[PDB]
Amino acid sequence: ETKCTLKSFTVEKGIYQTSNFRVQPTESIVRFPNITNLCPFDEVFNATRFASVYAWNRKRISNCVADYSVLYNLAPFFTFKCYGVSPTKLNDLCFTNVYADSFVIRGDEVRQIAPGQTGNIADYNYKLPDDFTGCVIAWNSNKLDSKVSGNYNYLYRLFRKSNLKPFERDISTEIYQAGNKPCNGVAGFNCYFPLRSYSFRPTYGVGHQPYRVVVLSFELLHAPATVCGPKKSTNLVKNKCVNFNFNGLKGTGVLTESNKKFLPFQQFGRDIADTTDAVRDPQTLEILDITPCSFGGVSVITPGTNTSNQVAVLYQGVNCTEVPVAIHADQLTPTWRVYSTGSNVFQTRAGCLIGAEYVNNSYECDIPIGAGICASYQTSQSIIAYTMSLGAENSVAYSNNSIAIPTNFTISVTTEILPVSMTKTSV
Amino acid sequence: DCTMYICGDSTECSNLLLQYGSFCTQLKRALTGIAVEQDKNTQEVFAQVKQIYKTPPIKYFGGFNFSQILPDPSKPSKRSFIEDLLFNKVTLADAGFIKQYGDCLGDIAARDLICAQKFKGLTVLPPLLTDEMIAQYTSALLAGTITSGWTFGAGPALQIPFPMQMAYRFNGIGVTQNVLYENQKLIANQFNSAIGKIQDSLSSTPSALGKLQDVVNHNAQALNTLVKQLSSKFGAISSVLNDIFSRLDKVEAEVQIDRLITGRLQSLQTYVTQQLIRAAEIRASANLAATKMSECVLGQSKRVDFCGKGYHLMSFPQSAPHGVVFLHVTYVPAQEKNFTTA
Amino acid sequence: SECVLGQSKRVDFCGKGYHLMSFPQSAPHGVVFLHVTYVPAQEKNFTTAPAICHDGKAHFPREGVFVSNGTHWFVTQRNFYEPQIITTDNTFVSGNCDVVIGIVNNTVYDPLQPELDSFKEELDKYFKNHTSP
Amino acid sequence: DCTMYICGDSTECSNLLLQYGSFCTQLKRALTGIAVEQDKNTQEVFAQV
Ligand SMILES: *[C@@H]1O[C@H](CO)[C@@H](O[C@@H]2O[C@H](CO)[C@@H](O)[C@H](O)[C@H]2NC(C)=O)[C@H](O)[C@H]1NC(C)=O
Ligand SMILES: *[C@@H]1O[C@H](CO)[C@@H](O[C@@H]2O[C@H](CO)[C@@H](O)[C@H](O)[C@H]2NC(C)=O)[C@H](O)[C@H]1NC(C)=O
Ligand SMILES: *[C@@H]1O[C@H](CO)[C@@H](O[C@@H]2O[C@H](CO)[C@@H](O)[C@H](O)[C@H]2NC(C)=O)[C@H](O)[C@H]1NC(C)=O
Ligand SMILES: *[C@@H]1O[C@H](CO)[C@@H](O[C@@H]2O[C@H](CO)[C@@H](O)[C@H](O)[C@H]2NC(C)=O)[C@H](O)[C@H]1NC(C)=O
Ligand SMILES: *[C@@H]1O[C@H](CO)[C@@H](O[C@@H]2O[C@H](CO)[C@@H](O)[C@H](O)[C@H]2NC(C)=O)[C@H](O)[C@H]1NC(C)=O
Ligand SMILES: *[C@@H]1O[C@H](CO)[C@@H](O)[C@H](O)[C@H]1NC(C)=O
Ligand SMILES: *[C@@H]1O[C@H](CO)[C@@H](O)[C@H](O)[C@H]1NC(C)=O
Ligand SMILES: *[C@@H]1O[C@H](CO)[C@@H](O)[C@H](O)[C@H]1NC(C)=O
Ligand SMILES: *[C@@H]1O[C@H](CO)[C@@H](O)[C@H](O)[C@H]1NC(C)=O
Ligand SMILES: *[C@@H]1O[C@H](CO)[C@@H](O)[C@H](O)[C@H]1NC(C)=O
Ligand SMILES: *[C@@H]1O[C@H](CO)[C@@H](O)[C@H](O)[C@H]1NC(C)=O
Repeated sequence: ETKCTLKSFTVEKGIYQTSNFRVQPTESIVRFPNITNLCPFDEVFNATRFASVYAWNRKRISNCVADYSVLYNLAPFFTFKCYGVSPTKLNDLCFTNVYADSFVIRGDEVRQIAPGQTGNIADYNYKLPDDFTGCVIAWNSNKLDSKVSGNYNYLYRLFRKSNLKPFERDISTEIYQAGNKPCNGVAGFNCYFPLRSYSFRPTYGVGHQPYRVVVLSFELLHAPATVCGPKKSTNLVKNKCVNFNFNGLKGTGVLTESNKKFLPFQQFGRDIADTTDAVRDPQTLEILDITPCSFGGVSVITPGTNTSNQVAVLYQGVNCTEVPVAIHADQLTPTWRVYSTGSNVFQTRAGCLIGAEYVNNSYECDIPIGAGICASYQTSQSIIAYTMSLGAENSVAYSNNSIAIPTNFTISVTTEILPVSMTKTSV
Repeated sequence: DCTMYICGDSTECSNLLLQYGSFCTQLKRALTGIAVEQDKNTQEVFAQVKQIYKTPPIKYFGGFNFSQILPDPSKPSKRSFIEDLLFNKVTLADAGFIKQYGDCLGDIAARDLICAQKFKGLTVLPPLLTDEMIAQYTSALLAGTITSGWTFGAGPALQIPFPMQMAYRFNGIGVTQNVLYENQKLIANQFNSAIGKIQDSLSSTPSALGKLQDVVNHNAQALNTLVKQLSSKFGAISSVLNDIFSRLDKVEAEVQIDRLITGRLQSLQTYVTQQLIRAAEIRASANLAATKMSECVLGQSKRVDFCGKGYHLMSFPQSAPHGVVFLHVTYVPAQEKNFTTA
Repeated sequence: SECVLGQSKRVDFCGKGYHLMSFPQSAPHGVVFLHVTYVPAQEKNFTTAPAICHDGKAHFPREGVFVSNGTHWFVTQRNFYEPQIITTDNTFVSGNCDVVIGIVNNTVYDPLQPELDSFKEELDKYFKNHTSP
Repeated sequence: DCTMYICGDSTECSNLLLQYGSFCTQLKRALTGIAVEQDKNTQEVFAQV
């Protein structure tokens, strides 16, 4: 491992930090609302009469199971235009509400349904918000809606005093006034009927046929959801690592019992780090606390590759009664658990070291470890970790009537090295 | 830890991060460099002696009271009471190697302690030198400078009594030494009153130890800003990555996660650069402290206004959390009379 | 600018211990200093007193120290052992000898006193050649 | 100033800059620190009496 992370075959004598360890999970749990009846999307998608562009029909759907598998072939969904949420993974998310707004529009101006497109059918009739989440389905209706005499039922608008804010509808129809003269009357200078009937017959041009359109809107991460996928539940696991999936929230860790008190509308718990920590299970109504399993840095203490290959492994700041939980099979992401079943283990202030042995005598420090502990390669050969020696203790007798005066001397030579100029460069 | 901080609990994010290159490897190398140099600073400052000198049991320093700064045998540690006051006054010290996993799962108040903000791969490493051995070094320096004169910085230690030692210190200023032998009791009483007033002044105000409090405050503020900055959206869809992986397909979400990863590495590198600047400043200050340690204590400095206001007489070192406190004993002329000169 | 062009009185700046001089050598992107330093060797112990009083008057040295071998008293410089008879260069009288602590008794032979005692020994014999007989 | 140089005289640019958190707060903190120690330099060098 240290040869892989140092890119060199011969490593020098010392300590080297390497890749951290991790605790692998065991299984997975999913907890969803358990509803029986399917969502009644059939009467929405197969209504005998649909709505106009200025009077689109809006239906909220709640308390059922979002099952779009049968919606693949039947209701064939010619448009894959879903951009807020990928439609392939639609069943993996849970929505607190879903709204279907349907109507019938001119087949040419389908692209005006998309947000940001101006005009008259997308400005004076209905427009999407800027941050809209959801998507629209558009398809042709020539056999059913269009008649040989003309489907003269759906009414479009072409004028308004000002552009309307999104998600707004009007019912009133009044003869327009567009000048100083109050032309209320019945007709006059720009005094026309507001909503005009369609003129659609199948013999017209291509793309001019009437289209059935329906937009689906939903918001996320607001409340405990009532309509989502058909995934079965399982049994809750306490104090064990697991891959949990609560209402699309996928995470890994352990789940304990917490004593905090929620509110009847509150579902998720946050912290300063913008990470979920406290959740409430949808089925049983206690408080669950989320915590990922522990980890830490790994250090290797080794002598030179010129010397033997006997190493020592130090774990960074972990309780040493908890590291035997790491010693199992198929339990740790680092697969080199052969040393994990090692030798006597001794605890320091920053973890516990495997592969050495304390000696109560004191030598000079050679390898840094921490908290005054130092390692060396010594006696048979092994690696010893001991207490750093500050030096040799030497008492000096104080006196108030004596004096120590040197009688001889010496002249010695000392060297000093100073960098003066690093190498110039240019790019 | 780059993998957990940038791409925590996601295998595909870790693969896409490994695809980027050698950024966090260089970051880890720079952090090992700053840690090794920071241990080296404390190593070279207090290693001016090779033997741990033992203090004598006799505490009669020629009428000079000294029990405030010598280590106290009644204390279980070898700490002087001045050092204990300095240690417990700055009650914001390191606790990164105390909170183990049991303290992490202790559930104090929904785990709102530092363990919450060290779950994101941020780790504090303990220093090599512990408190008792630093105190032993300071005690050895004080024992060498209290009885062996000032020659113990030049090889062997030669025992000199305190009276003619202070007489030589007066001789190195400009006043002849003999006067000290007529003012022994008065100078001893002045020294004891001054050394009591030092502890009184330190215990008086709470705005005197800012020079060490600001360093740990800045460190904690930098860590808090780093852990708070993760809530930034960075122009993405959500601040949590697993929602992006479970909501969008793998042919359009790579742009958003790319923007998020680049922003987080930008913030991390900004933090690293700020740490480097603070390391350079601390290194310069530590070198200045080493010069003061070598010159104002192991000898008497002829430079004016370098080891205390007025003419410098002698000095004392004391340890402190991440710092050193010097006590400069110095000479100040009192009231004066003017006459006619020639 | 400091160590090479003159002796430095700053301790532990141009070499360990007492400093004498330094020589420079060049190196690829660097300089190498060769400091020549002077270090005291093995020592000896003696018994000392802070002053000396002879005629009811104290005496002090302006450099060095009084040392005793158990029999005689000498003046000595600090950093090299050299016993010597009392020196006018390290003798001055400031008040009587009842206020200082640790003082002893001995005859004083600073060359001011050999002006009557031993520096004028030929003149002392010339003076005693008439008074004594 | 945080808003003037980057998203000055525009509401929506400030709205999108509000997502980024405490970047320019750290910028202001660093610049105020260098300003106060810059004053401290003159105070240290010129107030010896
Ligand atoms: C998941 O399905 C189960 C089984 O239907 C629901 O369990 C009901 O409520 C409590 C526990 O939540 C049980 O003691 C009852 O016996 C169950 N009653 C019925 C009629 O099944 C559970 O409520 C469902 N969870 C959700 C979130 O809908
Ligand atoms: C809601 O109704 C009000 C009428 O009370 C509309 O306000 C009118 O807007 C037009 C737009 O040019 C003005 O000419 C009128 O003077 C307004 N009326 C009044 C009384 O001030 C408003 O537009 C309607 N809301 C929407 C979204 O259309
Ligand atoms: C101080 O120490 C030196 C080093 O030992 C002494 O020099 C030695 O002197 C003896 C006497 O002639 C010689 O035999 C040795 O060869 C010398 N040593 C070296 C390395 O040259 C010196 O004599 C001592 N000074 C005093 C006054 O004792
Ligand atoms: C040296 O100073 C210390 C501190 O001032 C003295 O300890 C105090 O002594 C007085 C009376 O002797 C007591 O009332 C205090 O309670 C002592 N303080 C503590 C903290 O115990 C000490 O006596 C002095 N020693 C000498 C020889 O002067
Ligand atoms: C010396 O200082 C004194 C006071 O600072 C100056 O004042 C004179 O001396 C005393 C006051 O101590 C008075 O009795 C005199 O009347 C003061 N005035 C004069 C004109 O002597 C004094 O000027 C200073 N200089 C000298 C040479 O004495
Ligand atoms: C809805 O109508 C289509 C076409 O008319 C038909 O194929 C489908 O079966 C209908 N849905 C149901 C649930 O019958
Ligand atoms: C190992 O080190 C020794 C000296 O420490 C050296 O002589 C020897 O050549 C080294 N081994 C190799 C393979 O270089
Ligand atoms: C682990 O925690 C227990 C708590 O009872 C403690 O006794 C033990 O010393 C800890 N282990 C280490 C290596 O510190
Ligand atoms: C070191 O001390 C411990 C505790 O007293 C003891 O168990 C161990 O045997 C000692 N080892 C040696 C080599 O003395
Ligand atoms: C020297 O110190 C001892 C105690 O170490 C003391 O008994 C003695 O009186 C002192 N001598 C003088 C002259 O003060
Ligand atoms: C002089 O110093 C030496 C150094 O150890 C010591 O052994 C000796 O006892 C001292 N002599 C006296 C008289 O204290």
